[PDB]
Amino acid sequence: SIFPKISLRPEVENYLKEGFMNKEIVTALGKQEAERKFETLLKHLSHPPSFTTVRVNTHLASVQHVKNLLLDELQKQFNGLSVPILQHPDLQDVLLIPVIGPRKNIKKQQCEAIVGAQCGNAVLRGAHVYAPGIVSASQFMKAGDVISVYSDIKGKCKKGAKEFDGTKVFLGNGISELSRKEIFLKGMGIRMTEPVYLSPSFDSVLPRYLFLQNLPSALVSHVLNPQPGEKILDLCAAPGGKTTHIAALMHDQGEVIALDKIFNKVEKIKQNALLLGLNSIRAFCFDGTKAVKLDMEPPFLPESFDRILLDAPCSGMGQRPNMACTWSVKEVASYQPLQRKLFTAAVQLLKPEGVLVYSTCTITLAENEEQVAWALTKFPCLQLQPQEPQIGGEGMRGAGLSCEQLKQLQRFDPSAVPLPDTDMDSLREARREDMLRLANKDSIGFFIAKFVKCKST
RNA sequence: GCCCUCUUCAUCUCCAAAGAGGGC
Ligand SMILES: Nc1ncnc2c1ncn2[C@@H]1O[C@H](C[C@@H](N)CC[C@H](N)C(=O)O)[C@@H](O)[C@H]1O
Repeated sequence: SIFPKISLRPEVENYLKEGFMNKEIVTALGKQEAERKFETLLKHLSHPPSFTTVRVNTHLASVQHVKNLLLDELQKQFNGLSVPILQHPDLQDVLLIPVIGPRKNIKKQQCEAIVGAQCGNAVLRGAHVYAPGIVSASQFMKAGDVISVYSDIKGKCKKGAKEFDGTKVFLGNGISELSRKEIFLKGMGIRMTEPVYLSPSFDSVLPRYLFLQNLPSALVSHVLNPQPGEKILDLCAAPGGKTTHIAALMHDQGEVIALDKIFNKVEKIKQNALLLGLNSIRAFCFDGTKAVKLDMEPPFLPESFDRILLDAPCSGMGQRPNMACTWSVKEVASYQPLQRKLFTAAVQLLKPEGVLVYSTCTITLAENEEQVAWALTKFPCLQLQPQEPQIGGEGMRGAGLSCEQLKQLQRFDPSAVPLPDTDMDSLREARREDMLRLANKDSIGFFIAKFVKCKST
């Protein structure tokens, strides 16, 4: 609608096309209908999801208790403006907050600010512009003036640049907390008083009760279905959104092991675990590809966990909003070998009759369905299983999988439904039945696979 | 000032990158 397609290098944009126009997909659909769904996908990755999704930490407060407190917070932020807060009927701990946008009649100001590409995404998701996110502002920008915020999506603007002619995209207007001289540090930089997409700010709303998580990511731990008193492993876990979710589903009864290769990233897990009141979590900085111990705290012996979650590192191109990804084709393909190494460690560490859930935050066939076919061939002890709840679409063709196997996977296609232009007259002219499905389809690009280990090794 | 590479950290919701070297 409002934003152009995701700016991809000519090499990577065709690398995705080659996978989305494979012989398996263009035979089921049409050759003209296969490219239409691919170019529609490229147009949707630039836009934010039409819903804000929050996960209630049920170990410290109720869904009924946090929803009421969120209504109190939403009226303060929106100044009487009442946007509903739905509750997902399939995910008991997730609340849905519809996005108001895109607004297209916003008058642009002469005072400007450029922010980082990732900071620009958070603005489109309801965040304000804090101090370390501004990359450039107008020369002598007065503290307290209404300012036009733009996202440096190519990430090419140097810090403190007086001007910037490169590709920038309008994010809305707001009044600034600080001056340009004071910027070029923490605190509030630019309070978004008129964003293109309207959604609540969740910076420090209810740190012990909430966790802002995408719907397909909160669905992951539900699909994993941990049980109280089980030994669960989160191989790639930081910052621990799913790890804390798994601990909450077990009522903190059991053992949840969390790993990640970066020291500070692991510290975030420990803070989030303590902040949300989970004591069953134990986080370690460790290479998951080396987490298997043998004859001669990680590493662990094989067949040691009841369930294992591999939210593997990926190309991350199933992210929304994503208006520019300047990666190489080699950097996008950089994740396939590392995924297969982490997968091999999980299969060995999983107990017999254990459950393994594999998930990515990208859209590529080589990282989602091709890995499932590779796993079920290299690991005869594994067997694909149906998922509960089933929220996303079927698996994508091109990996030579069954129709019964594709029906068992959950791939979230942002191309599934058209982008809505939600103003406040639209919700008052809509039913709760339609918005629940829109939240299940207008999601980020995501993939979920679930296996079970038949025999031992 | 404009344009390029390269090294890592990074967007999987909210304090959001900073180095190296080239061309005009
Ligand atoms: N060899 C490794 N061992 C452990 N963790 C890794 C390894 N390589 C990458 N990672 C982590 O894997 C994560 C990739 C993410 N997709 C997982 C994030 C996490 N599931 C979340 O809820 O946000 C990153 O945080 C990486 O730091």
